Amino acid sequence: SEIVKFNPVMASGFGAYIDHRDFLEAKTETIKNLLMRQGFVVVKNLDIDSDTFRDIYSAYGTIVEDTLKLEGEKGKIVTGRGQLPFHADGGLLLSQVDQVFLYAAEIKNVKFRGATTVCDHALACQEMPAHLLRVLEEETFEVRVLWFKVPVFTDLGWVRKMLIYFPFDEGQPASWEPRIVGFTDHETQAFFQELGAFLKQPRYYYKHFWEDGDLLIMDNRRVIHEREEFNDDDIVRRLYRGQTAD
Amino acid sequence: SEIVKFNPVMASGFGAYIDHRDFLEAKTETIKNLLMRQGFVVVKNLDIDSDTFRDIYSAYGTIVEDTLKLEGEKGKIVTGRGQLPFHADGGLLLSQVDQVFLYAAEIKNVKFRGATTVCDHALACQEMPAHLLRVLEEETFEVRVLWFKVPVFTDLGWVRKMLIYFPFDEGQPASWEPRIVGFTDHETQAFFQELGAFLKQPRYYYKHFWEDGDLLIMDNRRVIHEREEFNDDDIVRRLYRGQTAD
Amino acid sequence: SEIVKFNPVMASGFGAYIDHRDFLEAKTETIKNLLMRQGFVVVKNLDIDSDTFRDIYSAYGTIVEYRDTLKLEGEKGKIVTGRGQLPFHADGGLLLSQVDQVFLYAAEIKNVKFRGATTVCDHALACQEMPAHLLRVLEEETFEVRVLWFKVPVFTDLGWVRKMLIYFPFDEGQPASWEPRIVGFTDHETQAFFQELGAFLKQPRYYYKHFWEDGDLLIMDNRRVIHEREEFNDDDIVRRLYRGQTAD
Amino acid sequence: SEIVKFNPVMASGFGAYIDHRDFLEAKTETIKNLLMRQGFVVVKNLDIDSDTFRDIYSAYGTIVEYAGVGFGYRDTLKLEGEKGKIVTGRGQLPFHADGGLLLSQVDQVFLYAAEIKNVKFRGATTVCDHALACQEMPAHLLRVLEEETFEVRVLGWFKVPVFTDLGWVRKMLIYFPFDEGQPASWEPRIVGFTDHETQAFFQELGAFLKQPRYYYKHFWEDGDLLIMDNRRVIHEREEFNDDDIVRRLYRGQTAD
Amino acid sequence: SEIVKFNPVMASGFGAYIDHRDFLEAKTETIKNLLMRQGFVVVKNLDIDSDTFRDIYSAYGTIVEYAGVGFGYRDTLKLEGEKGKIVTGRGQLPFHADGGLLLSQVDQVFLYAAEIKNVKFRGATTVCDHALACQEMPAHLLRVLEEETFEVRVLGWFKVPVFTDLGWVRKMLIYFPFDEGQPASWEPRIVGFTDHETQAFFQELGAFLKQPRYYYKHFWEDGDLLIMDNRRVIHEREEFNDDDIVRRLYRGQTAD
Amino acid sequence: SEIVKFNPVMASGFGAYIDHRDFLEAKTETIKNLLMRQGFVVVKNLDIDSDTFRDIYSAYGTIVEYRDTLKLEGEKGKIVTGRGQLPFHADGGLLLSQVDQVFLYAAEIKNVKFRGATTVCDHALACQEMPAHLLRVLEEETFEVRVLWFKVPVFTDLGWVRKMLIYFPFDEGQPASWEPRIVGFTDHETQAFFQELGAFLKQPRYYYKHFWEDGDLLIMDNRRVIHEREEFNDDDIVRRLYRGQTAD
Ligand SMILES: CC(=O)N1CCC[C@H]1C(=O)O
Ligand SMILES: CC(=O)N1CCC[C@H]1C(=O)O
Ligand SMILES: CC(=O)N1CCC[C@H]1C(=O)O
Ligand SMILES: CC(=O)N1CCC[C@H]1C(=O)O
Ligand SMILES: O=C(O)CCC(=O)C(=O)O
Ligand SMILES: O=C(O)CCC(=O)C(=O)O
Ligand SMILES: O=C(O)CCC(=O)C(=O)O
Ligand SMILES: O=C(O)CCC(=O)C(=O)O
Ligand SMILES: O=C(O)CCC(=O)C(=O)O
Ligand SMILES: O=C(O)CCC(=O)C(=O)O
Ligand SMILES: [Fe+3]
Ligand SMILES: [Fe+3]
Ligand SMILES: [Fe+3]
Ligand SMILES: [Fe+3]
Ligand SMILES: [Fe+3]
Ligand SMILES: [Fe+3]
Repeated sequence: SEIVKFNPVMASGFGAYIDHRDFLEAKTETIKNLLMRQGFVVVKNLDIDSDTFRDIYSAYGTIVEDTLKLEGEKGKIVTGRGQLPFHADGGLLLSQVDQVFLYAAEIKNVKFRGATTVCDHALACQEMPAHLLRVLEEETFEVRVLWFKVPVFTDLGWVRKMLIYFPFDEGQPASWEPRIVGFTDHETQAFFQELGAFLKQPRYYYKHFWEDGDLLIMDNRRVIHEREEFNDDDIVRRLYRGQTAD
Repeated sequence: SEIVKFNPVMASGFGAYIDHRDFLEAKTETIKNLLMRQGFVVVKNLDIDSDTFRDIYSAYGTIVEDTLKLEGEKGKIVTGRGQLPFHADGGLLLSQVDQVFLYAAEIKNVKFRGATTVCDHALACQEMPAHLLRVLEEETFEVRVLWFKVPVFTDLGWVRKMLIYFPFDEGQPASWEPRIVGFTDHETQAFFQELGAFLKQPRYYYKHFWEDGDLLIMDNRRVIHEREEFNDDDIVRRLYRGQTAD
Repeated sequence: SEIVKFNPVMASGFGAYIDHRDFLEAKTETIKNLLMRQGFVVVKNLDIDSDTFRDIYSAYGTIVEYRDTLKLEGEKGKIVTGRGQLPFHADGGLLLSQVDQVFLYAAEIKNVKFRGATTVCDHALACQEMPAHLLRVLEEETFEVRVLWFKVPVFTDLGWVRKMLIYFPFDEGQPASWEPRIVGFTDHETQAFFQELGAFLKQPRYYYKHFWEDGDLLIMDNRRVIHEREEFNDDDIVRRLYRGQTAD
Repeated sequence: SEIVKFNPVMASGFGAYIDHRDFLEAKTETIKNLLMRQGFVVVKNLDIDSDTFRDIYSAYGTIVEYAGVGFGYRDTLKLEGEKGKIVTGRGQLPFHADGGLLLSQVDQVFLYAAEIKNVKFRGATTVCDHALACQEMPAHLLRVLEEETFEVRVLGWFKVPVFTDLGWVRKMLIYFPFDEGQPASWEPRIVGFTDHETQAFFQELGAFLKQPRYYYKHFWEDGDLLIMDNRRVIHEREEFNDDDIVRRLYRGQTAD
Repeated sequence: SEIVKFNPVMASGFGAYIDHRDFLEAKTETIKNLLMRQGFVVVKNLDIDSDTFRDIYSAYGTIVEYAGVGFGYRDTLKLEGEKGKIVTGRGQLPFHADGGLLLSQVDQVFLYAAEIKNVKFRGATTVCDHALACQEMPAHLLRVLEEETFEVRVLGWFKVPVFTDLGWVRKMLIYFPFDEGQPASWEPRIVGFTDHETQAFFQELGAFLKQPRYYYKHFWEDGDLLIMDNRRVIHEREEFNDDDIVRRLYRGQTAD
Repeated sequence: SEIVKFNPVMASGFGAYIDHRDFLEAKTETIKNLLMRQGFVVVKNLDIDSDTFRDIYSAYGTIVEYRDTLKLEGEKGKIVTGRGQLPFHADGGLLLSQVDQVFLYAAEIKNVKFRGATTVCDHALACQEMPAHLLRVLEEETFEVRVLWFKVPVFTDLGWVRKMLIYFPFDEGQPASWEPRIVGFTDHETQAFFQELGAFLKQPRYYYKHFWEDGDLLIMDNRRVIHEREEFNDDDIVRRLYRGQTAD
């Protein structure tokens, strides 16, 4: 049972900053293990190509289809230039995703836009006002792709894996749209605005501003994530994405 | 994915008090799941016999040998009347134990002795002074039965499962004896006294005083536990113990 | 002196969730005592009519009238009994009537899941922790109210608590039953004070939102907390509450 | 409602240090009210005599006489460290609240320092925030306090109700065992607990109650006034068994 | 070493409220020392004139003159809400620290209230505990402050070093953008950041810095004295654009 | 003005773990600055001799002498250079010598894993949070020391910190190099004050224990922290430290 050296990202002890030499010396299982309790791994100054990226992520499990190039294409949604709001990977196409990997191939002209952000949902659900948690636990959430049930919590024991799909902000091209059964439009919009503000408080929320060579690894059962908008044509933001499951 | 109603035991949110009707209505997997994150389940006023006890615990996995009667026998250690200090189940006989169940068959003349106590090791290891954690992570711990290595941490991802065997207090009949390699007798005694006091602080530590019909369930990977002495001949303290693993 | 079993509502330990059987088996004095230090009591799954509701509340003291039980049913073209917001207040400072305990029971709730909340604020904890420039206004300045001008004292030292009597301004678009002013403050200043104080008191440490379901009973100790009703201006909503008020 | 200026004594916001001039200008009702939520009031540099002390304390309610009936004469108890005594003696008075129930209840306790010499780290009067302590204690300690019968005898056994629910607080009455070597006027027991259990309970509870979050130690100086709301706190006197110590306090008690 | 009595302003223990008599009896060095760790000193009910104000502040170091050189005459700046001006005007002064570097550095800033009328909730001078805020902020905000080049122009671009490490504190110099509608004497930019990014950064940082844990608002009354250790805090003036408001402060600056 | 990368040692954010390469690449002024607000710096995995150690420390100011580098090697029948406890203190108040920075380097450590620690106390945080009856003695009472009687002031207001000079009593059985007393206090009272204050300062919030390994460098800002050496009275122990002291 090996140990990797790390520093916490959040003040709560969640998250893991890992030095690139330490990351590469470490076995796949050590990082895979650490991700379950830390939710996310941040590695800076890693110099790899797309093939080496594939070799790193494919050791963590079976690949969920292989590498998605998120390069900010004008006219697209997921591989486009706008917001991708709070979600977990996999549950809209109904494939299990355990680990999500994001590598920065090229970042130019962007310093305070285009963040990938990460939320500690288990701590947030534990600390949130009773009225927010009640809706999440007892109500039926449905999603349509731009109507089917997406279960909010799936009890894996060690965590209640969260699957949720937030509404896109006004003015951002929407890839999905949520609804809550028995809730009106006014109510669902209010709920998400309020839950969203709770989840974005700095105790649970990490914003990653990308740089060349960054690697962001997320345990898809332990956190939910978001992309912030980067709708300025001068921005080059090319990320590579890999996805594994067991 | 079902939900059981519960209240936290500790101020930190750890532990689960579950009402006996709620416990019995709940599926085995719901309780098994909750134990992974809550460490322990406390149920009061349950009226079962030893056969029903067996039927409840055996649904959680394969039985580790079947039911041990801990009835306070004068002349014995584990089934005796004195202290059993901080330990996890299974690692001295080298059998995997995932869940430990304790049911109070009969408690008479005891109100502030004979506690089974439970420690939140993952929170404690996270918050403990660096000098205590360093010994636990880097040094070799050995145990002899009254010399072999017992690994302190076994990384399961969701938790670092702890296996440790504290020294018995002076005057208590010892079933095991620990040692730390490269540490003298003075050092090892000092280490355990200091770590023991850290672990027994109320943020991480729950003491259960037994009553007829209590059921204590422990996830053996998430917590370590102890029995406090009950060396008064007037005390009747009969517990039934079951152990499961997957 | 007996004990009811309860769970706290707030992370601070304020509030009391009480099981319906535990509530009904408890003596009146036991709940009435609990309310002084816990502020509010939430009971779910009760199935009582208006007479039984009256029997429960009237045992806590002398009935304060408006005419005992007020039916808040969301009647259109009305205020208190209307469909809009009732901003932060304590009961009984507009009429000169002492109100110690306020009782709210849900007789019928339909088509509403995230609107029409009755909310509750732990004002003693909030006043103890608020920035000094907000507290200073509350403690030393004169607050007046017009019923839609008279002095309403913010604090009344009862010892165990400084009872709060305050009447917040209604949001724009919500029909006002009252209107506050602070003497020596301009209209800009009063609006800014209340907006900032409102946001402070709405922080989750001090603030509980109760979304109503059939059979819920909310009891508030009126000296210990202040409260608010959020708007429910959708015509599909049925929200019928029974209201009782007591004092000694 | 009138307001007095004060600073909190505890980090939790409990307690009230009040400047002497602010205390003297204050109405009796202002301090009496504050005491309910702050538990205790500490005033330094008050130069009063026993008559003036009496006029200050007697305004707060009916005088509870110290203890074939009473006529209002036994008002001010002089705790002057008299050898051969307990309450007015020189040893420890462990955790308790004053008075009893019904007519012998005490709401406010007043302690003024007439003369203190040769003592800098013994003889403290200490004060415990019991309501916050009971809210935060491990449940195994709280359960004993809430569900068991505590009995006391004078140095035959009588029940002392731990909690009396006044609503605003659960008024506490408890009598901790005197430490070994200290002369005892009382002895506690818990029904159904053995001597070992009771000794262990009180030791652990004591340690919990003495944590700085809930506990204030008052080291006496001439002119100090310590007022306690007896329903809100419990208190203790630490030992002063050194013959060179002069420690004379005046004690006053009131109730409504 | 001499000690002054004070109460903390913030819940974190930062800030110092000092009674006027205690301040007046205090040696200059006692307050100057306290200011380094408490950031700011608040004194109420001081009835002094501008000459006496000058004698108080000039004892703390060398007078920094307000701003073809200086001869010690431009000492006390009268901020009297003069229309058509910015610093001595009636609008917002957003987050900044006084002075600059080297010879134009300021260690202590003094603000005394000569006359305040018709204002109860506008025109505050506000104060931010930047060292605690920088220690607790999300790392994405701290990284910008630590690694990017901040430039400012007067209303051509010049670099303002965010942190100057004095050891005991990282002395902060920053100039936040004036809010829309408020007359600006300065404009910031961040090198390599766009206008959108810079606007978004300052908005988020501003909100973080204005949280009550780090932020104190001072609403002025006649006789108030606000002293700031300029290396330890940053400050702001909120707008007072109402013609009925009289708000006249005297400003003094010193350095070692 | 440059930046060294560091991690805090304490949960409060006090202390600085600095990687050996980062330490050696940093300017002296950068570490010296960091020490004022962080109290202490811990560097592991250095491999330097005594001359290099001297070069590193002497750049921080004027060398304070005892004779520059003190070899603390555990010589028997000695005190400071001995094998026993050195209780809580700051350097340089027994001789009248200003000491700003103290440097400790591990040249050789054998057979010791849980003894002989150099411990460090965050006294400014501790004094800000201590019970008022402990602080009162420290602030208003006269403390005297006998070197094995003269006044040593507890606090010296430097502005940024109140520098602490205090000399705790040695535990029974440990050879005393000094002896404290408080004027106006009896022997019972002084012993009780220190035992209770010692336990307060040893709480994990304020207290770090450094167990020594070959190549460790511990630097302390002597105005900002106080320190202690715990006993190492086992004859099998090799514990050889180099010690440097600077001031301005
Ligand atoms: C890969 C993945 O699972 N994605 C892409 C973004 C949203 C989410 C989805 O299911 O659409
Ligand atoms: C069942 C079990 O695993 N036990 C019994 C007590 C100690 C531990 C052991 O391995 O000895
Ligand atoms: C005044 C009072 O009630 N006293 C005196 C000391 C303890 C307590 C008692 O013995 O009852
Ligand atoms: C005194 C001082 O340095 N001032 C005046 C206002 C802002 C700042 C400046 O403009 O530099
Ligand atoms: O581009 C990003 O920052 C994240 C995209 C993402 O979340 C996804 O592809 O699932
Ligand atoms: O008897 C008890 O309280 C616990 C015994 C125990 O821990 C065991 O048998 O493993
Ligand atoms: O929520 C409600 O409708 C009750 C609000 C209220 O305060 C009242 O009617 O006086
Ligand atoms: O002497 C004291 O310190 C207080 C004595 C006391 O508590 C009492 O008489 O009840
Ligand atoms: O007028 C104020 O409130 C302070 C003005 C100020 O900060 C300045 O002149 O630097
Ligand atoms: O830990 C050590 O040996 C150094 C202790 C010390 O303070 C000294 O030698 O002055
Ligand atoms: Fe995604
Ligand atoms: Fe066991
Ligand atoms: Fe109301
Ligand atoms: Fe007493
Ligand atoms: Fe300024
Ligand atoms: Fe030393």
